[PDB]
Amino acid sequence: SELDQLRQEAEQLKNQIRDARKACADATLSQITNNIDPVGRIQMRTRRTLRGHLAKIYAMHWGTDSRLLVSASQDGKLIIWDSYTTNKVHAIPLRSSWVMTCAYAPSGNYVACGGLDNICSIYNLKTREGNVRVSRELAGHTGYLSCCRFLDDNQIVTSSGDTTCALWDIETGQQTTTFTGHTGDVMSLSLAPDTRLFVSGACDASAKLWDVREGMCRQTFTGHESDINAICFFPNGNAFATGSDDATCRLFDLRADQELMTYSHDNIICGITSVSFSKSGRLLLAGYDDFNCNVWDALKADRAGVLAGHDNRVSCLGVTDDGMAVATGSWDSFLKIWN
Amino acid sequence: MASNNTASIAQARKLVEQLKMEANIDRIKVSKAAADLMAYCEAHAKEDPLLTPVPASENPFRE
Amino acid sequence: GSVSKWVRLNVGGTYFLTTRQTLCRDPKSFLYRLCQADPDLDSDKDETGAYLIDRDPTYFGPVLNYLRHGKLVINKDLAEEGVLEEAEFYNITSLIKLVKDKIRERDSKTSQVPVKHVYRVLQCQEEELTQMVSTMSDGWKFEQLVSIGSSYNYGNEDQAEFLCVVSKELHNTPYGTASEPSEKAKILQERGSR
Amino acid sequence: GSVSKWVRLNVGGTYFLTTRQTLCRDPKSFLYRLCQADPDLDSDKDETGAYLIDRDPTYFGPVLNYLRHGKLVINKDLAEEGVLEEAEFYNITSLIKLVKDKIRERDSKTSQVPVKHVYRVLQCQEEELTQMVSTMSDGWKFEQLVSIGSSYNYGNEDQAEFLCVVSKELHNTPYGTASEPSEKAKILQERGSR
Amino acid sequence: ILGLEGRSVYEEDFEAPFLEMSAEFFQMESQKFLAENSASVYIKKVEARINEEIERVMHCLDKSTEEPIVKVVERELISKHMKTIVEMENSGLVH
Repeated sequence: SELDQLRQEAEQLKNQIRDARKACADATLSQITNNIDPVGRIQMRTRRTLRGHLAKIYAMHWGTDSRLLVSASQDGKLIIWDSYTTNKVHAIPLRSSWVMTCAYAPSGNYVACGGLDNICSIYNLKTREGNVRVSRELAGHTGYLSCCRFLDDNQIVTSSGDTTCALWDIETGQQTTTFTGHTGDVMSLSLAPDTRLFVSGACDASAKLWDVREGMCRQTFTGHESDINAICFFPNGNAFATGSDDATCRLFDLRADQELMTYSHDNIICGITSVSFSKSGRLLLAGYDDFNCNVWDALKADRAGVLAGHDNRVSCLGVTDDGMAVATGSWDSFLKIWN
Repeated sequence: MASNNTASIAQARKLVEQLKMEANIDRIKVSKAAADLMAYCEAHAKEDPLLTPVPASENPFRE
Repeated sequence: GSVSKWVRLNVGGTYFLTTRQTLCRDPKSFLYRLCQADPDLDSDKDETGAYLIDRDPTYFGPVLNYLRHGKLVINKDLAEEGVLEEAEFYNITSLIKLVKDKIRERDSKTSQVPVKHVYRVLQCQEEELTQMVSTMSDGWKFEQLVSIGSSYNYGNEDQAEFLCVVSKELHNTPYGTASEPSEKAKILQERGSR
Repeated sequence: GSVSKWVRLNVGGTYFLTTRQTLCRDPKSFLYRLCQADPDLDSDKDETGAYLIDRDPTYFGPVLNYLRHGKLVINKDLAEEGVLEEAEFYNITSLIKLVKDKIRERDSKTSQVPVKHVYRVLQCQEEELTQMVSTMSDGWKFEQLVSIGSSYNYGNEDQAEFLCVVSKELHNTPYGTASEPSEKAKILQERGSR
Repeated sequence: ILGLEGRSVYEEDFEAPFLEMSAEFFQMESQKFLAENSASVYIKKVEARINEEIERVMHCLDKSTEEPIVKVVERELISKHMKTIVEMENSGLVH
């Protein structure tokens, strides 16, 4: 029928995208401009060890004020830490088991936790009394939800299984803005500081940048051939680092529509499991799923430093909103703060 | 429609449409984006506390 | 016969006197096929003419309740499963959906006869204990606080001085249905196992 | 039975006008033979021309429901045992087996009322603890956690540091048994006692 | 309905012969009209024939299909005879 003609049209359109990218592919000044001094040797110290978890810590997420992070440990418990005093502000018992994503609200008055139960639990951090009560059990996900970030206090997307990312109206509780088009279980979900474009990394190894109003795949970055684990936007919203099961972290850029830079070690076989940018975005903190994390220069791809000291893999990284310290939600059931 | 191999046409149609404006959108040189990133990073290197030895008093992590 | 102002449906051999427009609720119902005239029936009483339909009359009670009176409230001596199964026969998707919702609600509010519960442990240092104990989640029941000794700071005021253990009368296993297993969920599960 | 496909029975004085096909679902059925002519059958009522089945219609309802539509739902006020006993009189084996399963499921849920609780003890070190507490077998309950001091791997992190009692309610869901006359089982019981 | 949305099969089976015959017949009809009679009454005759044929095609075929058929019929009728009409036997546009 019409499959062949549309297949050929898509082929030529994709080739046009490829030609536009390669034509506008100039030499990346970054490695060329090594006359700019390197980041040298900077090694952070663990100022605080947040040893308040027994189960493995899956997701950590700093708050909007960068003092109240939320961590989820796999047994099913959320701990909102106070990182300045190592005292738990809350410890939420979650009905969900196998929680992989916890997200802090822009207001800092809600937390979104997602497990394999296919329910995005939206817990109110503060109710009128003062206890922690579930605001909304967002149900209606085809698969499990892998990651999620609040667009608003009644808007949130949920990078879920079965190729969906639909934005949910929290007030009504039904999915509102569909984001289908992926071909793998959409694991990652990164919001730009502009919050009008979110890039989602799935098991198809293609990072799909979606426009959050119209709801179609604004850009479709490719270059990974292994499932994308974590995506971290640059503090400007023009570029993002992407990690995967390969030891290569790809710094992609929206302007060039293609990868600018690589951070790869042939001496490391561990998959890049977490990516994070510092306050300036000059440091690329490479979370490795062996037992420890590294940090590269996001403009030279040399060894900025290594944060080791965990006896089990660092499953997630987080950076303060002033970039002044980095917390490592690891699988040794500790959240270590490195200043 | 379901006689064209059970609605397989719609996905290809959507792919073509979504490739259209991706072809249309502005393209920028790699060197320009790289230089922009260096400019922002160097301008903010001082105010990124990782790059600078933090004194014993200012941070809530040596407080 | 095919059309009458009121029709006597012999459900289970028992008369239900129902008016047409209520049966006219959903086109895909069997009742709609009874309302319309296109002779393919030969089944009825051979002395009155009342259409004998071989179905349960008992659960047609709630079925016709929903049909003729909009909303469904079942008799609390009739098991909701029969209501769903009889609704399947008369093919009304809205009532089937609402019955599934009611079954899930019933199991969530009451499935503690087979004692279905969820248990969590929440280690907490003695100091912030009162905070998260008092502010503990609504709907969860505190079950046991257990001290844990230490050799840290004369054994007291360690970051782990207690293990709170709470429960939840709800369960994540199906109330009738739940999240079903999938291959990628198994992949992540065994990934977390190691 | 060679006339009136909608054959009319007088089960417990109740005129059940049922099709031959439903009854002929399971020929293992006493009624399947009534669907056909046979000379020994001389059980009839000459006041209505309908044959006699001197069994109550109160439990004939669910039996006829299952036999008509391959599934039954008993009311929450009607005895499952009565449906069962009416069931073998027509000799439908699968129906009887399913009703036996339902009956034993119900009785397991009412053996809870007698003071009958199955208790178990698990051992755990501090790290693994919550993992079993969270992913523990569904349908049981947490009851007690006791920390017992250790000198082998002193105190915390020892496997024998924590003892977790759990329990559920005694059940006879597929069946209950009070003894097994097999000798070797008794020999092994005596051996394993001491 | 066999297509269920499928224009191609119906066009191959019916629409294409219909288009070709209508185009050829109306082309020769316009030619013989222009030959036999003057311009204005020629226009009136072709318009009246269009009315009759369009009504019959209306009842004969579904609305969604006729619009391409009518447009090509008119294009054959008028556009092909663009130049002849301007200076035509008896009376033309310059006349």
